[PDB]
Amino acid sequence: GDIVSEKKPATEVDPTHFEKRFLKRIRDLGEGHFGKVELCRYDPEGDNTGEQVAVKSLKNHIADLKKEIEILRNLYHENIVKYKGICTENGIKLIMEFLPSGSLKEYLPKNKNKINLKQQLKYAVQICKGMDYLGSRQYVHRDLAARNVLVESEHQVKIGDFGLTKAIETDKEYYTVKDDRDSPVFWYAPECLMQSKFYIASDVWSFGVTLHELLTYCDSDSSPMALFLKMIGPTHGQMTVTRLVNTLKEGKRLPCPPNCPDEVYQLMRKCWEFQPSNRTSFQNLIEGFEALLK
Amino acid sequence: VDPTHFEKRFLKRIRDLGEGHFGKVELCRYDPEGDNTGEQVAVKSLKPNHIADLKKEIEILRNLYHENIVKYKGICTENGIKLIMEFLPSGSLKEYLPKNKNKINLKQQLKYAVQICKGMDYLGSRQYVHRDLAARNVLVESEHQVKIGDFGLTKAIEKEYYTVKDDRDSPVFWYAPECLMQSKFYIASDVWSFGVTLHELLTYCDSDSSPMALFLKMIGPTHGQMTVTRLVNTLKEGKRLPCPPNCPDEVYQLMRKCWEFQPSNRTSFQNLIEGFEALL
Ligand SMILES: CC(C)N1CCC[C@H]1C(=O)N1CCC(n2cnc3cnc4[nH]ccc4c32)CC1
Ligand SMILES: CC(C)N1CCC[C@H]1C(=O)N1CCC(n2cnc3cnc4[nH]ccc4c32)CC1
Repeated sequence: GDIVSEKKPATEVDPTHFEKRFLKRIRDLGEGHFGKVELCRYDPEGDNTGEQVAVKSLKNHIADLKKEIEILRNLYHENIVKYKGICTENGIKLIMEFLPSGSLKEYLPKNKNKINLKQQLKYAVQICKGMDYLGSRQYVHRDLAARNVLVESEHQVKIGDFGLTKAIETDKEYYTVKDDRDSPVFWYAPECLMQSKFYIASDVWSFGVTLHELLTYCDSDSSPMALFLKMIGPTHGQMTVTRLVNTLKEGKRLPCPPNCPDEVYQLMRKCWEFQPSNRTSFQNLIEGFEALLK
Repeated sequence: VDPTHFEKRFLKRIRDLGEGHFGKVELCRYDPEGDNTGEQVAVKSLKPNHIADLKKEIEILRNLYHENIVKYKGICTENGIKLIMEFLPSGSLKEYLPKNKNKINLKQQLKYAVQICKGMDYLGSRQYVHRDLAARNVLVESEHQVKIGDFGLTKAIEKEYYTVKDDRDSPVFWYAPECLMQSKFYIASDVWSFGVTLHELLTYCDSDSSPMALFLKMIGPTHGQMTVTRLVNTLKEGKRLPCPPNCPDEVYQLMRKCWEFQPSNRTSFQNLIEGFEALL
């Protein structure tokens, strides 16, 4: 008889599946731990009219990127960056919505005239809401910093990278850190630096530092790293972290940002109690800021 | 004629003997007759700022007189200065022990331990903290005699301790918890470093059993900037270097007395001398 062929079934289109051949690289948006994010135009018509997207690719760690994809795919919150889809090659890429204003680290220095204290406190509430949503799903972020917070508009921010995000086991209080060589130490709580234990309260400490960055408009000369290095000394090399732990044990903290009212600084100080159990919660911070806003 | 004054024009560089913190030591022949018959000497000069530190080390060594402390011979003045010491051809215990295992038994290792303790006790009695006691800094005078051979980090105690400022190149795996956590160096901190030096001696300075290799296996070797806090956490938990192979429990128990978490609970050098002498 004639040569046989397979009956072709109805070919359905998945809007979350992005073809590699149409993902056209524009520029880098940031280097993460296992991956890197690039601005791409997904252009299936090949005429430079396609939608712009943020694409996360591996820089070995495919299992970690797959885990980050599955976390983000299932988060639905207005202050959390939107998952758009994937690009499958065993390799995989994470496709997200692109926010042209970029991160608060890039946005704030260029927009000081436009952003007053009231707008800074609204961003602080939005970061707390996104973080509380994450905590309620039993996740620890581990990388909350202004460079990871994106600007949706002048009125809206979104948490924008989940490269270090880990699930806390049910009925347990923290995640035990193994990979720590590239830890953002100047945003880390003492229990993270001393025992490699990450709690939801550890994310609250990182929020306090993120709030300090927002209030200083992310100026590089007032950055948490620049300020802590001036306090402890910048020539300690491998001894930097123990000197940082010793300074924190002594009760020393980042100073009140210029023009920051004491009532805002007092909420910031509640994020920095030495013991995780004595720290404020994200829900208590939302109430505190809302009271200062109205 | 000053016999402690060495003319630069007569010092012939031969080879390097070791790199320190602010300086480096070189083997030289001091040859004023220009016929290669001159005496061989160890010369410490600054690494090409820190002249004040080298001058301080020279003045410390010049005034130490002990059979288990390397002999000061003199200086070479240019502001510049070089430290002249006697040369020990057998070099350090780090170089000597791996090549002489057959010749050095437990009894000889315990005699070296007594000698290191005596030299260290002499230093402590002059109110100095060494801060760099390790097998690589102990020289072999002969099969029967060792001498502490570098004083690059040696500081006078005013008070019970010296507060450390320059610490980026700290030999962390030889350091007591108070040094790692608070940058405070006591005489008891030198006792902790001696315990680690004793472990090196007992393992014949083999690189695969070195205090760094053993601690890195315990804590993990991929922690980068987090290594020291992971080391502090392991020490806080009560974890210590294991008993060297073939080391009797009675020797290991003396070693463990150097490693009490609190400096005040640690053995003294005088108590270690008595302990080893009893075993000998
Ligand atoms: C994770 C940390 C270690 N790195 C340090 C440099 C910025 C940060 C990063 O890699 N990102 C990913 C890209 C982000 N980004 C910047 N502009 C963006 C615009 N749109 C975006 N959509 C998803 C991410 C994203 C954007 C900033 C945070
Ligand atoms: C101080 C530490 C950080 N360094 C790491 C390498 C060895 C050590 C050193 O610089 N020295 C100085 C030279 C010493 N040395 C080696 N053979 C020697 C032979 N004779 C010597 N007389 C005085 C020192 C000396 C000798 C060993 C320790």
